[PDB]
Amino acid sequence: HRIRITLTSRNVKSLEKVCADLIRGAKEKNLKVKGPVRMPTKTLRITTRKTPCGEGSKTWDRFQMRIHKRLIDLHSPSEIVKQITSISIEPGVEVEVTIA
Amino acid sequence: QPIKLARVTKVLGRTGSQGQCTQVRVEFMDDTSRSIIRNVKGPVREGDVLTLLESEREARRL
Amino acid sequence: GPLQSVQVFGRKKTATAVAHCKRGNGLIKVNGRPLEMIEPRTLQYKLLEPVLLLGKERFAGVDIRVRVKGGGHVAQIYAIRQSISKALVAYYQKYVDEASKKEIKDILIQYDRTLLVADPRRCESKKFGGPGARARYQKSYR
Amino acid sequence: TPDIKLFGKWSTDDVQINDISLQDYIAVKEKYAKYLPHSAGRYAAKRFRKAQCPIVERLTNSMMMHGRNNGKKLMTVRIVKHAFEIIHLLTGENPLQVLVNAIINSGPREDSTRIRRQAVDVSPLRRVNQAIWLLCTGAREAAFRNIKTIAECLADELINAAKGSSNSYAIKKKDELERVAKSNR
Amino acid sequence: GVTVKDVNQQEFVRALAAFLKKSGKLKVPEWVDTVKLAKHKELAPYDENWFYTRAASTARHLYLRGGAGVGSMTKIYGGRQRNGVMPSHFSRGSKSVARRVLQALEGLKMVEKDQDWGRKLTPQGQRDLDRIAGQVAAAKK
Amino acid sequence: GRVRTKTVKKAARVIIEKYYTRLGNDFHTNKRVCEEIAIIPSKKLRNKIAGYVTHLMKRIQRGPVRG
Amino acid sequence: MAVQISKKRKFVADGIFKA
Amino acid sequence: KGCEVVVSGKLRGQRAKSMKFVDGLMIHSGDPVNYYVDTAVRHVLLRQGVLGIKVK
Amino acid sequence: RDKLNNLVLFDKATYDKLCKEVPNYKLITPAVVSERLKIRGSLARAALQELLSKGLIKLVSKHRAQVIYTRNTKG
RNA sequence: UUAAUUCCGAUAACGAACGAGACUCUGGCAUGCUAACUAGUUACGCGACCCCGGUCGGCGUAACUUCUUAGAGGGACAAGUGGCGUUCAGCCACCCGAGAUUGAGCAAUAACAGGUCUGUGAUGCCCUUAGAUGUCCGGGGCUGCACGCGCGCUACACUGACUGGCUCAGCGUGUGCCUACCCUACGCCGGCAGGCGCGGGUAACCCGUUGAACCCCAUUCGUGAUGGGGAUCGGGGAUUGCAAUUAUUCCCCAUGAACGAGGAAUUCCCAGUAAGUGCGGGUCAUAAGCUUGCGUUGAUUAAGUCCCUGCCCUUUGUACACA
Repeated sequence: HRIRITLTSRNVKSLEKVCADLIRGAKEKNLKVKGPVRMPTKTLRITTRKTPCGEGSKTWDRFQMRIHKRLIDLHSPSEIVKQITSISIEPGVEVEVTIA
Repeated sequence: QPIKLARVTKVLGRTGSQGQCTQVRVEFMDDTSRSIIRNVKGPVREGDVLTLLESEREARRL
Repeated sequence: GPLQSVQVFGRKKTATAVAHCKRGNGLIKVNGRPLEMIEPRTLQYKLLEPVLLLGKERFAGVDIRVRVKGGGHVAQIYAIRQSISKALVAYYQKYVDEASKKEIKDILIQYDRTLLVADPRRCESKKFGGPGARARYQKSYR
Repeated sequence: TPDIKLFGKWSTDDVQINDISLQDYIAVKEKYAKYLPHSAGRYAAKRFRKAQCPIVERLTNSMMMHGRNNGKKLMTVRIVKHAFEIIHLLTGENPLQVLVNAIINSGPREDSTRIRRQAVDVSPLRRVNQAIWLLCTGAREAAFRNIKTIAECLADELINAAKGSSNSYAIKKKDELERVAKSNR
Repeated sequence: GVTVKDVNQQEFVRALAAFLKKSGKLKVPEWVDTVKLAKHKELAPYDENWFYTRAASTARHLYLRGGAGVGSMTKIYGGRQRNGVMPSHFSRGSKSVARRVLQALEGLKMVEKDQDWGRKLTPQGQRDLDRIAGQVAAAKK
Repeated sequence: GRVRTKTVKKAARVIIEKYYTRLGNDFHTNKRVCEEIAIIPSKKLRNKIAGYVTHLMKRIQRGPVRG
Repeated sequence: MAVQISKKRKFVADGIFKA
Repeated sequence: KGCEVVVSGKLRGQRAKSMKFVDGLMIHSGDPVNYYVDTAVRHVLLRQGVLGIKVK
Repeated sequence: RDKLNNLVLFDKATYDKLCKEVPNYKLITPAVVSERLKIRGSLARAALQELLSKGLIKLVSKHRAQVIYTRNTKG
């Protein structure tokens, strides 16, 4: 019963907590599990000038966006995960639940 | 006319239109007791040797 | 008896070089071929310096198969030279006395401290308003 | 062999630097003897670290000059090996005595400066730095638009500069850089 | 014995070219003396019998890194393009003449076409790279 | 140019004044004696303060400290 | 949706819905 | 803790202007500005023209 | 101003001077032989193959862009 | 005294605050911690070849986390010694060390008749509104060329240009709402540019171990304006597109100009820096001589001054205040 809670997020320190919760509450029912397997972070990037024309010296703004991923791997029934997931998440992160 | 060396004992300061020269108080290694201030190009440290062409000259202190 | 598997690195610019010391015959080699035939062929003495200083006595009971990747051509000859120096110091610390470990360390740091500690240097980035890190495009008036 | 490292294929024993005014910054024998001139260095650090670097290495750095040349250190070790193959055959000396004799005769004892004007003395570190630049360039402007090779040209800047003959680009620059300093004092 | 990796690889491609001329079943093209090696050249190859040197180089590259198609063999011998008054850029080798080298060695059972992409070396053809590795090392010492 | 702002020396004499007993000469120990009691929101600012302390703790051993 | 988009493309058309 | 309030446009003239009402503490640089301070702007269309209201 | 009308091939005046004078010199090269004896760059590499196959000269170690030959040993 | 109105100290002022620091992102050190079939390598069987060993990016799943990714914590503070100095406020030299100043963002009070109504369903006033300056459709133009300036790209060669052979990167990018438009392995038909099929990728999963360039090894050129240089210009052929003429880009032949290192004047730059070299996004049906990014090779010189251009504090002098 391989199940994969793949967490994608923009937040470094709300993610941390939502992946913790899933592992705090797996070992009380106690159903054996893999550990937090990360992925390589992406910085998208856009650059632009600052002005509404072409006047002045040419200065440059540089807008980033670090986009941060986790994943954790369960051996458990999917009805057991209906309970688990819906219990307590937060706005910073959205959760996927790969079933097999 | 004589050609000789001279060893450094203490630097003074930094002179010349552009801060280009230095001014170093020397101490002789031919005779063990004589000295004369002279302007020097290049970058001098303290504890090194020079090689002159004429030995009499003496540059005016600032 | 047991085994003695030691696996030590040493970067240069943008590139590790993880060695693989173990008990066996004297044979050092780098991705299948020995150290005396890896191109280019200018710096012949760089790969061959670690063995001549310390002598061939240290490599009469140690087999090695070195790997590379990253950096460039002249930033991988320094990489594998900085690896086999630090791996041989690690292999003779715990397993035997330390009086052989420190007396190998006296030979390498006096000659070239780059053998046991890496250059922390790296590529300074480009800013706008010019080509590179510090140059600025040609200016003018009038 | 913890005693004698062969400089590529060249010895280090019994080298004669008769002048004590240049017998610290010129580093090569005994403690500062190696196989390659090529260097990761870090002499571009303090003020004076530069003096702690090998002198045959300095020159290699020096060679790689003018756009196309700039940065190709491998390729100008090339030049300097093949430059030490011709000094050994043409006269007979160990190269590392011929190159040491050419730096002391090439850089100036006095260098005119701008205070209105008056001449001034040199530092030691001046004379190394000047000489070497002044016997790279000399080769350069012989081997350009000409069938002679760089090895050979560079090998026609080090046999008649130690000699001090004043036909060379090294020793006639030493004639002019000091005569301007005798003019205005 | 001796292997291809330990033997000096500059002389190794000159050695197997003498063994290719020895056999006489390479299937050479019918436009060899009027073909340019890539688009990114000006003139043709200097060697008047150049198909017998480069038929070796396709074989001793597939020992190291197998499973290679034709495409990657246009990127294997990579090059520039000194582009007149405008700057230099990367230009891929050649589909047809690199595809002619694979089919030169396909009738003569050496490079079989397997799965996981591309060609490789067949077991009984990989042998004749390690045997001549002994003949090249018996006149260098 | 290692000179420390009034944010440092304000919070150093105000940490020597009360707890002269607990504190001392070691940099690596009062690094903990400055952190157990106080509120300090940066590790760099934590180290600047806890070592002028050691700079100021060796001056009580010679003469009377002003502030 | 049916055609299945990119996560980059997905986290950004989020931002423009909000604004 | 404090505040700053600028009003800019053509108040009482055929030329323009900008007022700048203030009191309390205010910071302008470094990290902290975002979470510690509060910025907003709204333009406004009177009969003559347009005014701009930098409330911070 | 002036030009190097250099010999592509050997004259009999410039062939009798290669077998006799060139082995006596201390450094035989692709650029010093082309100056003294008045010959091209493509000719001074085509002739030194015949001196070494016979056994009249002593080659040091050839580079892609320089070869050096010397005067031959006593034995 | 400081890089600093930065701190010591004095004091008809007292207690404050802005800017500067502090701070956020980044680069460099952890064989210690948390952990991995979207990442490794050892360990261990099976197959292939060479004469017990060696070599497999050929095939698998008995133990680990050094490599790889990225979380948590640590770590450097003028701390430890020696001289200098109100012995304070500091600083220069040496040991220990991964570092004893790594680079960016953010940024005050006073102003400018600086630029932008051609970024706006931000805007006053004025103009014009059916023979419209609204709007759409068809054709040209913005490139039109004696001359003058400004950023750039390619060389003038032998430390080279031509033809073969060997061995190494890093930032990212990728199938879209009107929107039609992706990145491409394998396999054939062709000198080339391409074409004719077949996959795999919403991506640490497929392109990809991103077989990148200068650099390297060996051939052939010979001091010639030459195999240096490659403008101009004739004839064929492919590809994007509703349309290529005023040649969109690309390919094959042929032609084969100046230029032999550029007078007065002049710009940028101190270490992984300058300089060379190549590779990605932007723009884009078609698409880099320009802009924003990354790695590779890797330098000579200096640790100074106020002479020449300018900025900050004080004393000084004015008939200037549109200075």
